[PDB]
Amino acid sequence: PVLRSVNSREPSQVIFCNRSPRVVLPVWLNFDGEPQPYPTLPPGTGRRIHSYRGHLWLFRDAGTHDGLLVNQTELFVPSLNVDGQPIFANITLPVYTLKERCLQVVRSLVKPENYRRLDIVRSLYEDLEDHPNVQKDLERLTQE
Amino acid sequence: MDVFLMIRRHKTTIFTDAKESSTVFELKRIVEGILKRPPDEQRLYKDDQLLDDGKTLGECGFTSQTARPQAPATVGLAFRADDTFEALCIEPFSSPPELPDVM
Amino acid sequence: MMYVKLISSDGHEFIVKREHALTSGTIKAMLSTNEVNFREIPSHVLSKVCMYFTYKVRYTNSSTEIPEFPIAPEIALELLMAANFLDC
Amino acid sequence: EYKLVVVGADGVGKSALTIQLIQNHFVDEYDPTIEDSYRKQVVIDETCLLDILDTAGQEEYSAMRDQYMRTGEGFLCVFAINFEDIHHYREQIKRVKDSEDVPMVLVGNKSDLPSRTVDTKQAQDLARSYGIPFIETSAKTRQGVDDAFYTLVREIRKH
Ligand SMILES: Nc1nc2c(ncn2[C@@H]2O[C@H](COP(=O)(O)OP(=O)(O)O)[C@@H](O)[C@H]2O)c(=O)[nH]1
Ligand SMILES: [Mg+2]
Repeated sequence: PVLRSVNSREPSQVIFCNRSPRVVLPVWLNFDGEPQPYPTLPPGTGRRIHSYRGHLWLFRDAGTHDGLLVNQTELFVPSLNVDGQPIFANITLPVYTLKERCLQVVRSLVKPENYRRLDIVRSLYEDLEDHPNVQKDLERLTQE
Repeated sequence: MDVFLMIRRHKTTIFTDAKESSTVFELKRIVEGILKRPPDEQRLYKDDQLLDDGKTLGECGFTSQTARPQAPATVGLAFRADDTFEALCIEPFSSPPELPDVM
Repeated sequence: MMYVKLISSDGHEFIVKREHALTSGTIKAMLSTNEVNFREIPSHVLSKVCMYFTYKVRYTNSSTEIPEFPIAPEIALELLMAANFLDC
Repeated sequence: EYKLVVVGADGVGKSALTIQLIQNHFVDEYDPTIEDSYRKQVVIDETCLLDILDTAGQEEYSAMRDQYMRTGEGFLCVFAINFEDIHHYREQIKRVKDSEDVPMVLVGNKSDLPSRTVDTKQAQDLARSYGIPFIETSAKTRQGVDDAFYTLVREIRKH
């Protein structure tokens, strides 16, 4: 797997700072590349987690699994810790396409079984039902 | 600091940005560039209150919190014809249908 | 500044910067022209659409935090359809 | 019933504290490799079964060991009063239990040994940062051994 954590076993102190209005689920891509869920962060909170060098982390909205950004990019790899200073990871909302933002809003207001009752074109129902998936985003990221 | 504006008259809406520290006159000079009218012919209003040219946009009430890109703040515009300033008139936007019950 | 003029189904007229309006693929195709007329997009949606065009551009390539784009429930479906049509 | 797990490093004496609480005899050179759980009906403040789970064995971050540790609702973090691996242990308990406020109690055992390489104020300052009580204990002197397991039970009740 291209996207995985390096088993360095070298401790690297990191700061996870939720600068998004959403509850953030940090996801850690393990040595086999499989996404692992880690404790959620409420909006505005910061926590000094203890990770390792070469580790590979991504961050999503904890309830909808919408994608979130970290330091202006999609993934985060703790860098060589210098003189003890923590590496900072700023979790932020991306500029989502207007269509995706609308799909996020509709998804919250409408239970999944009533998507087809909405007065929208059928192409939009397929979009509504195409929920955010960490694994699907991973394949795109490996390609890039 | 930058404020974000919907300058509005009749059925015409200008989206533009301006520094909070610019002045109402500088903003009329910008509407001039768009709507081709002199500041002497233009009246800028916040709500129903007329805005003096000298006051800065922040003094009028347009601030970062009040005027945002996602939710801009509205400046009314009245044009002068034949030395008579027109009543401030802003024609409303359409209204969405009632929320579907599934929503 | 280069602007373009976007017209809603009910005849409302929106002056936005060209670069902002180029956030829509559909609009970019029609301009490739300083006026576009939409006969199926009402004013309350095409004004809300116009705020997304300012939100993007301002917050695209932003190193710091980004505010959430607010969408009221009543306009959500219409905004979805208009975005789907506009590819933004 | 209260489920207490005794986490800690090598030679720190985790088995000795649980044998002192249950068997009431001090064990010299108890097997570091062997891992056993013991059940005991005790009266605290309430007649309850405080079942200990002395930990032992090599580092394993498998799904299986994680789930075994996740089952315990109270953790006794033990260190010799004669290094700072404790934060590792505490951070891992926090991961499997998925909580910042897991009922836990810092315990500095071997507190009869005259050589102390750890300041007592330093541990209780660490315990204060964590938000958990620190109970000094000596399994050889049979001092504070009951308190640590009992204050963990009260922390579990508070939760
Ligand atoms: N002097 C003294 N020795 C202790 C005390 N607690 C444990 N030990 C010794 O430390 C060693 C640690 O053995 P064990 O309990 O198996 O350690 P574990 O692997 O951390 O469980 C044992 O030989 C005990 O005799 C104590 O309070 N005082
Ligand atoms: Mg043991």
